Amino acid sequence: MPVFHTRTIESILEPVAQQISHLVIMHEEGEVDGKAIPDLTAPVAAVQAAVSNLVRVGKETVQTTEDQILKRDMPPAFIKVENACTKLVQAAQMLQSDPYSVPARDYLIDGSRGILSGTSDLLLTFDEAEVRKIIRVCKGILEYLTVAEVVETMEDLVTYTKNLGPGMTKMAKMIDERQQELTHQEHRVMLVNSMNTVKELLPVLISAMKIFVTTKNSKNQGIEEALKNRNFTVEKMSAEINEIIRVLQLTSWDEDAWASKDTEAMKRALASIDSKLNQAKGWLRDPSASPGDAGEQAIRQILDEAGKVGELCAGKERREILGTCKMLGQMTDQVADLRARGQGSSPVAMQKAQQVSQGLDVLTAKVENAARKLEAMTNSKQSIAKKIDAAQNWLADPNGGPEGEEQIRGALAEARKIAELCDDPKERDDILRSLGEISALTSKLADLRRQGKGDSPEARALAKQVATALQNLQTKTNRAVANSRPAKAAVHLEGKIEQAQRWIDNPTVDDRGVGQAAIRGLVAEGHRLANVMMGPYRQDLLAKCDRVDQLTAQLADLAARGEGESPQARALASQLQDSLKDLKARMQEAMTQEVSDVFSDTTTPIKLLAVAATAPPDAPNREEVFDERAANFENHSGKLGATAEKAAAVGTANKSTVEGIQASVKTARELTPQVVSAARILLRNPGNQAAYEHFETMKNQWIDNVEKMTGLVDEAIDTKSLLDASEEAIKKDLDKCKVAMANIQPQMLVAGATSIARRANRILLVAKREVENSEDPKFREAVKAASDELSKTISPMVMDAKAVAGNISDPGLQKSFLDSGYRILGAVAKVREAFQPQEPDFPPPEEKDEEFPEQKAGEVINQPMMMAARQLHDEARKWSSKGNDIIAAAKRMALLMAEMSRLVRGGSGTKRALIQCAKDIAKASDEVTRLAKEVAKQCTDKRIRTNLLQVCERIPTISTQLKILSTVKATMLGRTNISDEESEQATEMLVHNAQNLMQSVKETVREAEAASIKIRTDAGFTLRWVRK
Repeated sequence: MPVFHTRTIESILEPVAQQISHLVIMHEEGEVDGKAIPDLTAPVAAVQAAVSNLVRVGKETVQTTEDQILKRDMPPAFIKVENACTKLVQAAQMLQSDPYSVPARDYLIDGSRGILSGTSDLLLTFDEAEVRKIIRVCKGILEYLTVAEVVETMEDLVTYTKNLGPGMTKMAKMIDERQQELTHQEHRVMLVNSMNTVKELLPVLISAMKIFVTTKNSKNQGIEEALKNRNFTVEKMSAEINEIIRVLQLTSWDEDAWASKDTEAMKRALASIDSKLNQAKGWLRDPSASPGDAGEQAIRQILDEAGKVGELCAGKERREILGTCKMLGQMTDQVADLRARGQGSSPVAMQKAQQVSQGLDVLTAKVENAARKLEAMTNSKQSIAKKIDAAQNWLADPNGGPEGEEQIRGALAEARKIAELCDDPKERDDILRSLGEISALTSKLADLRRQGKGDSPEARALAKQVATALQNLQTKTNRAVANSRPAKAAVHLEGKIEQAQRWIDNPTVDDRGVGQAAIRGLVAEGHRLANVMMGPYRQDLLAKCDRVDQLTAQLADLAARGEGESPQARALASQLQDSLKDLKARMQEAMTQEVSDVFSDTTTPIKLLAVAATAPPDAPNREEVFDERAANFENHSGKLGATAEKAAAVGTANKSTVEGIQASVKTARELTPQVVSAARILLRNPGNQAAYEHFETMKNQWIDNVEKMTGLVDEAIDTKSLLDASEEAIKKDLDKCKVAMANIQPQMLVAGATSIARRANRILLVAKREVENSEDPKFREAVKAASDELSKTISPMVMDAKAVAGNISDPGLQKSFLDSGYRILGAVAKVREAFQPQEPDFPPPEEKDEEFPEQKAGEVINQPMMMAARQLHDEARKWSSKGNDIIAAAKRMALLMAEMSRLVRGGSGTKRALIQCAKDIAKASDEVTRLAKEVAKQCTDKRIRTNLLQVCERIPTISTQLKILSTVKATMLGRTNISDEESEQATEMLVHNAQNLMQSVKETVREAEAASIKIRTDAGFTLRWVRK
């Protein structure tokens, strides 16, 4: 199993794997061809100097090292390569004498693989050492955070403050440097996102603690939220640090990446069903409730959160939960319906309203039971993790104590819960099996630790045998958990529709449920959007949703039978594959509008909350009025979060923005009650300057993260669309204004002028951002001016809106208002213009690219890979390679991969034709990266160029491993005889890299043409983007 989680490792294995690559061409050039191997005293002498110094430096390290784990793990490593090279120096002797020596041309192949694996495994050792040091400093912070609560003093807090600060500073540094070194960007993300949070939390801890050694000392009505936050703030930070430690130990694709998000998302839905249960019941507990108020929604929210969880389950529970939701909701339809006749008191109108109310209880029970089963695995997985780590050290010292051996007992016991909790007897078995060997060897080495500790590597052959076996067990278990949760659909809009399509096409072929899952996700977002709208709108959306649900149900059932190519199995495919199209569009417009309103005003509620907290100890309705505000706040923060999540969902941006948005969203959810408490602290503890410094901190902290989210959501909307929606909204606001003056209600008037001013201000924000994001003189100036005009248009309307406050019926005042009004709307068209795409200007025989070869009649294909090539090719297949090198390289490697979807599985002559397929791809890999970097440079749009470059840095890394990997397979494909964990895993990794690669290429193609419209003054020319 090769490992290349870092830059150094790839840097050292790249060349090595290269030499061997050459020792193989010959070895196969003699094994199947004609004339055998030549003389290789120099080549095989090269492999020597390489691994030589390596092994050497390892030796100086092993000796001069305090680390027990390096002491034990390192040595076996050197040993590996020594034999691997002294088996090639030998193999070459017989090859120098009797070149045709067959028994010698096998000292090579099996000696060729040794050099690789041996070097990887040695290097791997240095790293784990490197990581341990970080991890140590990490646990420190964790532990020292424990201490936090045991602080009631002041000078005591001070000691803390200066003891933590540095260690924290040291951690951040170590971590920074570390990610700088990873080759898995994803891993680099989590590390930085985690370290960020932790940083920003620190101050919060401090502040709380002081606000603590203030009230708790006083003994009044404030500590109720003091020990709260202080304790909460800590439990969060120690969670991220744990996450960091977790991510650090990684050396390949995240296994259970979604493990956290899942158990945490199942927590929001529970808390959300919990916080709306009553409210939706109170509706069915009243035949006199309006078919659309809060109550009608609460039922709907509950059912949303319900399927959210349902979706995290598998088949049975998944379909049972979703099924329930369907009828429960469809039933509410019948209910609120009959209320639409006056027979809400019909015996049925209350006998279905209870039928549903009681169903809500069954459903809540079902989801809770599911949440539990999923968190049980989560805990177990975590338990196992800590235990194997505690027994890591007990294995390092030949002088352990039954305790450490009691950590290995616990590990297997926990691994036993994961087995029970399992539902595929095959996986559970493979687990329980291992426990028997591990349990043994751990006992067989325990004895020897009293019967002559065997401090001399004689026990090592066990203490290592075990540490390794434990490692294998933690992998089996991880899959069990992984394989327990269904495959997820793409996060972003585009990715879903794509996946949706695929299945639509081949409803027969295994996507692993992904296609129908993507459809479910979309419809779910459709319902989410709709359950927020009104009249026919909410019902019209819901119509097309139910419409797609019905179509997919049908198509899936046909295909299920056998009919995977029938007439309706197309007529349906068509009615559906066109149904999403209308939906995608319907939802995007839909979300743009929602964003206009929810995000209009974001600081008001927090203001009243801020105001309230300070209010005079004698203020009337004190303690009742505030509460009315804390509510009104938490409620709004929720709606913001909800909305931004829809923008993430159905908007336009990649995992780039989506993650950042979902990021701020979670946050908001955390600091919402925090703030809402620090606001209550100061209420029952006025004056107390520690109360202002704290609550101010929190609020402003929340007020930041918001604008961070406000900005991002706006970047999910297409600027042109945003401006448009903004212009209409301003127009209709001017209408509510006219109706106010017509009915004489200065409050109705003002509220519209107010909203208008907000609206126009937002426009200025979008503009400023749009301008900073550009390097193009024309644009920045055009937009700059228009936006300058707009501002002057703002205040005059506001004061004129104020004048007509009094004389709402007085003309000359409403004229001076409406006049300044249309003056805004005027300037807004002026800024809309500056965004207008540019008006086109004024300045063959054929093109014959090669088709896609797939027809191989049940030939030895590797499905997963063939897919990737196919998908990639399909994308490039849309354009012409004519005047487009990126397209060419794409199209080429597409086919250059299908040629690999053949060699991957053993064969005849492969081993060479493979080492070539990779090299060929990697050379193409190098052309895209190079051209994409250029298009990036000619781009005046900082965002795109920043995205373009983002997909580039990945290609190189990817193609490299693709080489190193292929070089390995070639080593163990020459013997198409038996199968083992080695050949199997390496083949597995190969596909994964070939997957990431075909993806990063579609991406580079997309962003490449995206940046195509933002290039100007025509320097080095462009790529000719034209569809065929």
